[PDB]
Amino acid sequence: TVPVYCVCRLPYDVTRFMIECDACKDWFHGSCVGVEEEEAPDIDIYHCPNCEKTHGKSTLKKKRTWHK
Amino acid sequence: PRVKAAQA
Ligand SMILES: [Zn+2]
Ligand SMILES: [Zn+2]
Repeated sequence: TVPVYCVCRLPYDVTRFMIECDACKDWFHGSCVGVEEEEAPDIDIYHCPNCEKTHGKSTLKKKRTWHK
Repeated sequence: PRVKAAQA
């Protein structure tokens, strides 16, 4: 056996974006849990779908300008 | 969060 990850329990494939849940510290493919790689810089706290129930929804944090 | 970027 080898290290496996995510809800799909697969070995690490370097061609796939992955994100680590801040609550359980496990790794998930963005495509398996609905997170796109381009969205990750805006995530302040990521909770996977399981951990959302015990720890609450993920939090986004980003900068914004409004007048222009 | 920690991430692993998609590679080629
Ligand atoms: Zn997966
Ligand atoms: Zn989790």
